[PDB]
Amino acid sequence: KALPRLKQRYREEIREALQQEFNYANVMQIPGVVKVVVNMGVGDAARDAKLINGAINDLALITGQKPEVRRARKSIAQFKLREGMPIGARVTLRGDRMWEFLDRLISIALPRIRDFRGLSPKQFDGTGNYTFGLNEQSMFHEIDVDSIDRPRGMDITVVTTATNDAEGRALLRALGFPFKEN
Amino acid sequence: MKPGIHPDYHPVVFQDAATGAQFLTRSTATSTRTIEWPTPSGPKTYPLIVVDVTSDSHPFWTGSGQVEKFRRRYG
Amino acid sequence: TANIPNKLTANVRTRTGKGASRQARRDGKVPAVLYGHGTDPQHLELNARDFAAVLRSHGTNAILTLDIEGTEQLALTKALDVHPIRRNIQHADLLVVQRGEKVTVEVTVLVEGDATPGTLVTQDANTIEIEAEALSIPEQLTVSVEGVEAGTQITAGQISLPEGVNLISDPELLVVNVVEAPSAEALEEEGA
Amino acid sequence: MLIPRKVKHRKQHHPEQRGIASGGTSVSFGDYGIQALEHAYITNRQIESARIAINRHIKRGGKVWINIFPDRPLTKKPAETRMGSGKGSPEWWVANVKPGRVLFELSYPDEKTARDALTRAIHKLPIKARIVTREE
Amino acid sequence: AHKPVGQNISEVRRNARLRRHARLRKKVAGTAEVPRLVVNRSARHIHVQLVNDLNGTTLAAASSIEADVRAIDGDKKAHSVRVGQLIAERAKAAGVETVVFDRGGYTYGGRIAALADAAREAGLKF
Amino acid sequence: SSSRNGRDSAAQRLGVKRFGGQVVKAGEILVRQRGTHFHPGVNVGRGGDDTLFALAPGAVEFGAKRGRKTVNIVPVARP
RNA sequence: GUUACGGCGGUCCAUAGCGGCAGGGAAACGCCCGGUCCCAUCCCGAACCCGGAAGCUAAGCCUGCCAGCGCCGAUGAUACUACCCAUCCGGGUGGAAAAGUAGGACACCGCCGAACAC
Repeated sequence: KALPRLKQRYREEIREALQQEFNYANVMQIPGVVKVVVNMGVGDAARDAKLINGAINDLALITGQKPEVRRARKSIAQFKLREGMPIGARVTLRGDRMWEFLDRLISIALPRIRDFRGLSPKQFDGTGNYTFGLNEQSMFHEIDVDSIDRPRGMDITVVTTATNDAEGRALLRALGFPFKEN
Repeated sequence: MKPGIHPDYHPVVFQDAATGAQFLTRSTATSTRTIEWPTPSGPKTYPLIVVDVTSDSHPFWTGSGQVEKFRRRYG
Repeated sequence: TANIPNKLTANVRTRTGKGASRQARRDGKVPAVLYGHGTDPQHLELNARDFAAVLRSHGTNAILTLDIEGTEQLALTKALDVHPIRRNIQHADLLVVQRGEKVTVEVTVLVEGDATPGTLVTQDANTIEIEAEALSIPEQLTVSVEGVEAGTQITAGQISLPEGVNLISDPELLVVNVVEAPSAEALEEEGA
Repeated sequence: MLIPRKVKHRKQHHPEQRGIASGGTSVSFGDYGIQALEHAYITNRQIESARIAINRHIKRGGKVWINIFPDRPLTKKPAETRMGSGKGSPEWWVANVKPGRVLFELSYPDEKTARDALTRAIHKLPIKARIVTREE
Repeated sequence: AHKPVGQNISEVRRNARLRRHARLRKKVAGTAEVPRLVVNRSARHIHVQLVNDLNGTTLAAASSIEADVRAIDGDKKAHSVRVGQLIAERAKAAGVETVVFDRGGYTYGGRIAALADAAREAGLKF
Repeated sequence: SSSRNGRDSAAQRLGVKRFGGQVVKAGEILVRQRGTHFHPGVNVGRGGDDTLFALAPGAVEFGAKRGRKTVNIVPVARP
């Protein structure tokens, strides 16, 4: 007994508009976002093993779920990197929590970037999966932006059952990502 | 989701402090990260969060040398 | 293409084995095999002088009008089995042929070439794969190289054909490469 | 000079000199070739001598292919040493050459000069050999 | 001229099931006096067999499709329970008391486990 | 002036020991081997060192089971 | 018995695979709706698990087509070889490859269950 904003919108308008654009036979062919992905590469694992915990705490406060700590399966010593050194955190988002996260991101933070002209239409890949990146976490009001001791940027990537970049960009437009309309 | 608890999950009302085009919806943002004023926008009552800036208050895609001047300025 | 399919007396074999075959080669015959969609593999002995006359005359792929057991038959030479040193002909496969069939073939080009002075030719390939009719296989794909200059990669899809003959080797091939000609000082820096 | 840049095993048995050729019994890339008749081990220096013999007999332009490469070493051991006490070090590199095999291929227009050149390169080698045209 | 990209989870789930079922099958055996109890599940209904892997033959059978088993009203679990009852009766008619239990590439628990536990209760030795 | 080579390891007597057709008792050793060149089939068991042995008497059949050479044992006919 | 059905298996395991084309959804195989209950994520009801049948055969799957990517593959000859003859060379009786060729092949078989029927 509840509905998020973007999901109600998705089931109302966007499916209709893509149908009226691309004319699929079955509606099962309709594109739909599955999951959302978050990652943070600490990179100074061999110099600060504590920024890892810092990033864990930030993403906790940001996404409302305890992250995963991705280990280094290979040992490349030109970076000090050794088998099992924690280099980064990672979180998966699916469902109502995902739609809420996109609502927050599109409505609070991305309208808080400094001189946001536009996210490119060219972060796609093969079929329409949008892989962008943030330099700082100085933007989410979710975050306690008084306590941060360093910039700890991140990298986001958005995956969809779309089959090509045209359908991907069209769907993400209907959903309200500020592309550079070109 | 599972024990080894995550942050807590409660609703939120993001009150548009720009032009009054507010938002309100379930979230994982709560004791964790919420503001006072439990304002019911709906059949129930739940926390509120002043929204210093947003979309409809952030000019962008979704929101809104010269020689002919030189010798305009230089007469 | 008014071919005269050469005629040859062939007799079926009594004994099929290495000893018999060597005795045959020694006597002055050549063993041979016949098959196809005949689906009755016949084992023959031809006569080597006559066979060599036939080949030297009409190229290697050269239809035959055989005489087996008094009965006559029609065949094509699909494959030869040659010795390296002596350069005899040890054995010969023969594909039966009805008239009007499409069988794939592999013939030889002929570089009729007189070039510019600053020019040299390089024949990257001799053999090109073709489908044609039974009685209508060529002997020599004549390719002409005159008036041309340095690099002119004669592709395979540039040769002139008969009417009703098709190229089946890919048209990517360098049949010829017209190299910029060497220097007497370039001949010192090749293979050292 | 011809040598490999590295071999995995730098002390090998002596190659065999038994049997006839399986490949290289057919001229490939030129017009006028050389064909062996015997069994022999042909080294680096021989082939250098031969290619130089050919290039100093055509002298301008016309190409030479070497279908052989000395990729099998042999081991001398230092002088006046009683037998035993190991296996000597590689010093010169051979290619085995079975009868029927083709070594060289020329591409020069006139058969006169070409046949003569190949003969001068034959007289720089330990084997009886003969000259080949690409024809049947 | 619309065209897809790759694997659907139906294919994934299917071939993973076959993968782990023929993993498990290494240890399970078959015989006419100790046959294998295979189960083949779907979301809606369920099927089971008694198998002799010496000849790849079959001795019993049951499923939740038969109207007499649909005459249950209760949960999926209760359908499964009555199925276990029927197969116990049928097996012990055709002359099999002891068996093994192949979970067929599925996890133990829920409908599978309630089936098997009903069968253990109603007499089969496993 | 030394040959630093010269070592070697004594044998282990590996390979097949009971070929096709023969009569074998129980617990008898068909093959000794390092890896599972030959795998078990029916009425056959594996060891620690990937040796094979018989679990039931009978006679041999080196057959394949999905590309892998197996070893089996079949019932002798009782006299 | 039977159809473009499902499931469990087998072949000394690609003759069975990959890719392209068309085509099917009665009961079933499915995908899908949602996390109330068992149960679960090194975070995520994504997976596993649970409760149902709004929707679609789009995909999976099954059916036919394409010998194209791969595979299979002979006869005969050759290499090699056992034995014997033979003053070096070479040869005879028997055995017999690899490659290549002709070709084959868009699998076959068994059991139970359904649906269908006398």
